[PDB]
Amino acid sequence: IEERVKKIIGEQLGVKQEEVTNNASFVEDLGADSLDTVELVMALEEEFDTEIPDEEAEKITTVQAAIDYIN
Amino acid sequence: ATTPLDPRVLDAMLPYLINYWESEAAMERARQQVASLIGADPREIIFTSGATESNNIAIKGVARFYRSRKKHLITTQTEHKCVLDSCRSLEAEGFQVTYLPVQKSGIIDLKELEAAIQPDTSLVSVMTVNNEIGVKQPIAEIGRICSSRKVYFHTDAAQAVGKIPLDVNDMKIDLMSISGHKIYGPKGVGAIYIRRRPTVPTPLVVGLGAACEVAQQEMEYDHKRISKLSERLIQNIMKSLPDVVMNGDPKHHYPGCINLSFASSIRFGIGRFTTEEEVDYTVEKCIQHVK
Amino acid sequence: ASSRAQVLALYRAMLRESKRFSAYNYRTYAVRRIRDAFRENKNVKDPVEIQTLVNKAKRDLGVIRRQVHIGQLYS
Ligand SMILES: *P(=O)(O)OCC(C)(C)[C@@H](O)C(=O)NCCC(=O)NCCSC(=O)CCCCCCCCCCC
Ligand SMILES: *Cc1c(COP(=O)(O)O)cnc(C)c1O
Repeated sequence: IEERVKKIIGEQLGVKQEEVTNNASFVEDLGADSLDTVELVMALEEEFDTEIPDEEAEKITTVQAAIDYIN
Repeated sequence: ATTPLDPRVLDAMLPYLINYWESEAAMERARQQVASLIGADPREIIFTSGATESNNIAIKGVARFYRSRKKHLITTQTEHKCVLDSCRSLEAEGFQVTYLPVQKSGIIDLKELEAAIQPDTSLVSVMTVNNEIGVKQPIAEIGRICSSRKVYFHTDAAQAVGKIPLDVNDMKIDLMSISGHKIYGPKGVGAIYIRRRPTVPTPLVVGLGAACEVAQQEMEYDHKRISKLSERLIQNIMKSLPDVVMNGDPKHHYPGCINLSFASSIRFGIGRFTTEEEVDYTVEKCIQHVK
Repeated sequence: ASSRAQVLALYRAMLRESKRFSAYNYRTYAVRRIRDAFRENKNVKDPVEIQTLVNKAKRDLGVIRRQVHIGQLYS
């Protein structure tokens, strides 16, 4: 895909591509904790080399928030 | 058989590498670090150039000090090359030295040991750990024998410090050799532990002390880590070739040293900073060796 | 004390800094060591304990920063 974000989050939280939806919350749908969070938001720039700041990242709890922030 | 320098220990020595009092305090800190790792007093720790110097002080030290009463020393046939060179020198000086063989298990026979003790033995020197195949020697039991027999007990722990727990009084150690760059510290530094009755550049001694503290803090984590990677190595070779065997008594292996045999034998080393990629490489580069 | 977002920013900081180690083994050991350490001590419930482990964390972050910066001095 072009917005192939479900591969990075699937690879970080150990979930198959079927469970990663678009309205999936990382904490209560992909079953994560606040360390998996910083690991995943840190792994997104491994694909895109961005710099999502400390202040404007706490509300990216959904996967579609990730694809929308990248886009 | 050296190890890479741990960035934490380098961080410790760097203040002392850039300017040349504070020396006494830094050295006292370092020697209580060593002592705390091995369970000794700080007064019982003396810094050296490395385990070679420590071994020569211990072995030639006791040997020459008691020459007028005792002439026999006991070691093992597989000690470090410089221990054996020193003992050859002592033999040329007039000492008689028993070189004990280690069994197929890699452990010395305690009955052979105490049978070897004579009325004129001053010193027993036994490696803490079999570096070749990966077993621990029964240090505590040997210290018991030597204590009953009134013998000085020295052990070479260069390859053992930081990998397995050590306590000088439990094992009845009289002398112990320690090497700095065998535990991710710097080359050129060592320690000898000498039990008490009741010169060396300070950046290197604070390096040794830092390495010792890091080891004492990292022993369990590194233990089960090196263990995990060892199981990956052994089980991965065993899956691609079921003929290979792991030598040494399995009840006495320690993490970091694996000796496998084919049908000759080859030895692997796993330590702190070893990655899963390296284990996954040398498992196949060795499997490619299809003799 | 030291809240929760404090230790989260801390953990983020040690991951970020440890990723800048020039040597491979030092960086994988650093991030694996940090991950395992925080995850193991995640559900600690003693404050006098917690502030001790974040004190140690700060010290270690100090050394990590110093030696990645030194490593970048030679490139
Ligand atoms: P999440 O569930 O929201 O996470 C928040 C948590 C649960 C973590 C938080 O609320 C909490 O309860 N914490 C309890 C205690 C705690 O988190 N302590 C943190 C300190 S852990 C520590 O000591 C890390 C040590 C790292 C050492 C690495 C060494 C690197 C070596 C470098 C040289 C190569
Ligand atoms: C490396 C080693 C030594 C020598 O230690 P140095 O500090 O290099 O002198 C002595 N004994 C054993 C078992 C060793 O592995």
